Amino acid sequence: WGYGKHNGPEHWHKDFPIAKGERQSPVDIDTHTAKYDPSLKPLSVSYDQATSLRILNNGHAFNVEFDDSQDKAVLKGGPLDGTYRLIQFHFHWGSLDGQGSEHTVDKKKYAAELHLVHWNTKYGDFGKAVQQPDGLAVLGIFLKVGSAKPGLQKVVDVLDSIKTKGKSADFTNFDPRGLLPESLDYWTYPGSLVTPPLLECVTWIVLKEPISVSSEQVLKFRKLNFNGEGEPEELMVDNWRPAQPLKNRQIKASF
Ligand SMILES: [Zn+2]
Repeated sequence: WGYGKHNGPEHWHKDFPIAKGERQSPVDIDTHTAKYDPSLKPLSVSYDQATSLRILNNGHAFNVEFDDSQDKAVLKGGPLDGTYRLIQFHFHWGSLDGQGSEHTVDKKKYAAELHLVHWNTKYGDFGKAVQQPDGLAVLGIFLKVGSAKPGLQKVVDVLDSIKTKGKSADFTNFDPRGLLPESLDYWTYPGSLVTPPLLECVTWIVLKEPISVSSEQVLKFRKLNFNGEGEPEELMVDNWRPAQPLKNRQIKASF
């Protein structure tokens, strides 16, 4: 599987039948249709104690991994029940500024989208969590081209080091708080992972307010390779999936 012409998203259903399931992601967020839910509690993001370990290129993106052996970086409140632990964060981007995000707002596409992946600690390990309907909680944040995001530069500068698939580099003392927008207003719905196994275990939390990055920042993203070292170079661009049918599901708003 990949994002090419012959292994792209339109082909995933052959290996992952769940691809045409009932609670597939990403989706278009219709802001006129979204339901203002007053019973929705404020998000609780506790990342002061976050411990970043490394960064790796897994051939479909780059993942910043965290120490999830303890309740160090957690997400709670909002639509969630219990505590979710941050395990990694990554992005989906485009070849142009006009595309890249997974989720769309009123059909509008952003330059990229940041996914903060958390797993429900009642299940003991990520592996068990991915087997539950309430297994994961993913924080999605839109990225728009404008002014530079200072907080994101440490990640941009390390990309040289993990240009190809399978490369990883030590990445300690990275503070994820630098990537958050000012407001934590959000939309939420029941969905799935946006890449294979495309397991329908995620509670989606998409922030309303996008963060801005400079053209130079997002450009460095586009210099990445899908391919392994000493293979024909394939730039890592457009690692996003077409929006899926909401199919009855309802998108709730905290605002
Ligand atoms: Zn993602």
